[PDB]
Amino acid sequence: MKVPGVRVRALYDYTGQEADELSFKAGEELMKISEEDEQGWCKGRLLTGHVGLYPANYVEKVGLAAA
Amino acid sequence: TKGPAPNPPPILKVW
Repeated sequence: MKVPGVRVRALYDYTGQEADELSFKAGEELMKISEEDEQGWCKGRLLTGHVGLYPANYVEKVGLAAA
Repeated sequence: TKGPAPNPPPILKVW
């Protein structure tokens, strides 16, 4: 266990930027699996096992309080 | 990066 899925929720309903990106719904939950890029792009997996890039700038965690 | 993202974000920031 080194990089578990990071649970995030989208603040709006968007569908990638090209055909290689993931599609999420407003309030849907996704699990990031890779790191963020210079364009705020993050690679992850949806709960359905779908893989691709998702706009990190359009989502936030839904884990615990900020502290 | 792979491709030029939808970025910058749309809203929910400045409050």
